[PDB]
Amino acid sequence: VLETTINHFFSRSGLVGVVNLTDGGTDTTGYVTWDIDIMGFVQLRRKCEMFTYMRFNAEFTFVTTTKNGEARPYMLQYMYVPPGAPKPTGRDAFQWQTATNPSVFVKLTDPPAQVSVPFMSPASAYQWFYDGYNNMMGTFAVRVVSREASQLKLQTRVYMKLKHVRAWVPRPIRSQPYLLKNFPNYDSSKITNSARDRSSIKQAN
Amino acid sequence: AANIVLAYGEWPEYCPDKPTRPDVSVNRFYTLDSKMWQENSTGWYWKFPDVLNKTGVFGQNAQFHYLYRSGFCLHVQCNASKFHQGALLVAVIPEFVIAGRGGFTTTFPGTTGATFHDPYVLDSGVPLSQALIYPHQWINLRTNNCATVIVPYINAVPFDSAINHSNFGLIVIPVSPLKYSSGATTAIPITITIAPLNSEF
Amino acid sequence: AANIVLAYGEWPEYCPDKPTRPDVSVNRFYTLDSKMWQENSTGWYWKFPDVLNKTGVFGQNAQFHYLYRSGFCLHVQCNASKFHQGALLVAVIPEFVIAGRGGFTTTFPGTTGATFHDPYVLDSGVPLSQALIYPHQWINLRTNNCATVIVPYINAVPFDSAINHSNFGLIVIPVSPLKYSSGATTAIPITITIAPLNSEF
Amino acid sequence: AANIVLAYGEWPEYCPDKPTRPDVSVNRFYTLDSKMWQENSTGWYWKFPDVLNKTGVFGQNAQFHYLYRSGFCLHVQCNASKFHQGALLVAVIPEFVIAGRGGFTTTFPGTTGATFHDPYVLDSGVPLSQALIYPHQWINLRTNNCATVIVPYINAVPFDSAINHSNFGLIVIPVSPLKYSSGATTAIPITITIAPLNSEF
Amino acid sequence: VETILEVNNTTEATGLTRLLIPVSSQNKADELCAAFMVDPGRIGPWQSTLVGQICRYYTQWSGSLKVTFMFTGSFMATGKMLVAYSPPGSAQPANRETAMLGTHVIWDFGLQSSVSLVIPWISNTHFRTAKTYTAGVVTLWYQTNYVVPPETPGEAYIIAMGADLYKFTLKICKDTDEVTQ
Repeated sequence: VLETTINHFFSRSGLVGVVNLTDGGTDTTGYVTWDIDIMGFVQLRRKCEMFTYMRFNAEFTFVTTTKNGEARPYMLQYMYVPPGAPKPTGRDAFQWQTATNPSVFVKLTDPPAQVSVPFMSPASAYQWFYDGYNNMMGTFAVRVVSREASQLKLQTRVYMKLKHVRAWVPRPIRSQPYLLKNFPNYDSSKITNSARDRSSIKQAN
Repeated sequence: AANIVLAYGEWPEYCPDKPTRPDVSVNRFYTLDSKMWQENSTGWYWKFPDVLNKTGVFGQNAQFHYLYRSGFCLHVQCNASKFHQGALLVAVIPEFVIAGRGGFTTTFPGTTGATFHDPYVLDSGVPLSQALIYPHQWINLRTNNCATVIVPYINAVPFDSAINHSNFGLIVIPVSPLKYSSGATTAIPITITIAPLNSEF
Repeated sequence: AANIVLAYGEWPEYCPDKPTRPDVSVNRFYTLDSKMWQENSTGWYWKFPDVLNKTGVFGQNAQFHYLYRSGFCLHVQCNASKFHQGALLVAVIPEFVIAGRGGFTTTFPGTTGATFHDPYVLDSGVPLSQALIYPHQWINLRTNNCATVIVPYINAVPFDSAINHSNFGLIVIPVSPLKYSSGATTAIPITITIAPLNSEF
Repeated sequence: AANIVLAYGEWPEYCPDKPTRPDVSVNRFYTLDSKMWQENSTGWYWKFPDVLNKTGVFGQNAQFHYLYRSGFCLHVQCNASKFHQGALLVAVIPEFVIAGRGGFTTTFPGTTGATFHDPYVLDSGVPLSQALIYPHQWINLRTNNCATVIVPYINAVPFDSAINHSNFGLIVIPVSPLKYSSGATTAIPITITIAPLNSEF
Repeated sequence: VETILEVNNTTEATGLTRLLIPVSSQNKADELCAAFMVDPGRIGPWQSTLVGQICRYYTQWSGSLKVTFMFTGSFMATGKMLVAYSPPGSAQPANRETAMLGTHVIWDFGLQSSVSLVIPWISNTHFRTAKTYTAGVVTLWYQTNYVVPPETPGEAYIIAMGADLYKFTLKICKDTDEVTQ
């Protein structure tokens, strides 16, 4: 009976996105920003759309490797830009020194960093259906900490885990392919069907 | 005959603690134009509070008053002879959102309402077979000609702007097409009635 | 400083026995445009209910509702320096009727009001010396700058049409012309305030 | 289903004080020939006591016995399918007098009764719209197929001659003409039943 | 005592037809069926009643009225009508919407066969008073289209009736304008 609880249903941290960082000195930006979006991959997206309103805390983990993947003692900076705050415009730009944006410093050889983000909304809950005229959680930014640009190539894999999930007003599960993010469009011309087809209605097997 | 569906099981109530709670002509029975339903039809939907944005004294109170709160009492009737056969699914969808098939009229149809293009998907891209997880009632001409649904105020914030945000919508979709032998009236009307409950401004 | 004139000595009351008795924004303080009074002036008058026929929510309730009943609270202020001298007679005339000097504007001046031609006769053909048999108050710049008059509902029928019948009127006539030494402000404003009392529709 | 109209609100009673008060077969149910009513009809009327002058044992007691007194119980039925539509006005007129359109058959039609020429004027020269000031009942095929009226004895003298004076009359006038789709029975019967009450001779 | 209003008064209708409010299934929803003044003492379709006739004997009256309607259709026909009363001072409503915006009754003859509406108040004053006039309008609106099963006529009639409530009063005896001699 336990595995059917909403809370157990959204648990089990998984990959919410991947960004590739490269330090090329001038030619490459040398940093990366990743906006927080639950809906990037459609697995969880289909599950969040099952409910109108939700509330929860987020827990993130950053797995990072270098190309072929061998690790070396370089320092990294994961800064969190809360909603309604400017994002770093450059590798060395002054936003990295802004104290209101929390940062975590970790050597690349270390076990991955974990961070907990609380419920950020002004409303009482997140809503992925708003009929009228969203839900910005924040953004993460990564760079390498050095005076001189260290030529390096990175990819970070963001694993997110929800905590203390509460839902309201369930919805039906989408039967049509997703055309694009942030809108529930569907192809009108071709319409997939809920169940497959059989020979005759009078025959079961 | 009293058979009533409380949405989610909660009576509309005034907000837990100054807003105005007018009832003289404010809370009373508003009846729309009737929809004439035919063999080839698709089915209809309405947006609230929108449908009342220009009506009576409520549309006036819907004007100004950038904060809005209320419930509703929805009654739906169908006048059909014993020789007509068919069924209607009457549902109430919070935050009902029409999508693109690839406009403000689709989002805000007004008093008349609008008709579906692809009802099977609800024009939300969602299977109609599952629409029954919503507060709903069947209108089946074989038994009942009328359905009544009570909707409390449902939102993630205690107050909102009635103009720019429609809280939910109402949907009548014929599941089984209207059928009649020749000579009977060829179009059956559907009447809609809205009674606000515990309105605040 | 409270000095108040009850007209004829009866507080406005609700009619002895359904009409509506609204107060939210209905009964509140309405303030008109101020009249700028000068040495050469004549003096002014207003017609009630008329002056409020287009105002606020009362003008709306004044619209429709072919039966009307109410009293009023009239406050009149004058802002003048100690170096201005003059006096105003403030009176209230039931069934005040302007006559011809041989128009609807004369009968229904509206919000702004109108000015007298021959104040000595009130433009009713009646001596102003005797105007004091009416509920009235002096505004004399030497002492008081403000006057307040309470008018009950006065009519020969319990209800009437606010649109086609003005019950009474208000009159400010300077008796002693405004005088000031040069350099002072040359025009003194007069403010009018109307508070309905026990309105019914 | 019992819905009964007491004429003027008084039960028939025996005369306040020897006359005979027979009941064995005297007071019982007399049923007339049925009238077949059609789309083009006018409507019918009867005269009492006349209609019974030759009937049963009452017509015999109606014979001789130059003094007569009694009330009545009138029941009127109509057998019609749910697919027929129309309405009948059933009234009772004291001292009902047919006039000339410029005969004894008109004054004394007998058992069969007679039909109107100009029902709109009742053929009395009197508007039918006002016929409702009489003890009356509607027969509307949509609801009730039968009407029942109780008539006390109404006269300016305690006794009279049943032969030469008819006290009153009964009137069935279709107000809304009979309508039916083709294939239904084209003529609807009307049955009449008279039960004397408190007869004296 | 309520009596029949003759609402069909026209050069066209002749016999009892003038007492009938025609209704068919040819009509469309939201369009007017019939409308008439409330003027028990004026000329119009009050002139067939007792009230209409008795008022002719008096100069001044006032009170409340009662207007009852009776539907004769087939038993299996059904539909909704809108019975609305516009008070004095206003013209008859332009459409159903503005009719629904005032005193009215939604009436489904499929269930209830007859409906009674009550005019709240009337008087005859300002006509004589200003001498030293509009009053009320009742309308009939199709809410739905008249619905009919197979093989039944599909045309019916409404029968208007009117009466005075106990509040109603009269004064100032006079004589009728009807009689010639």
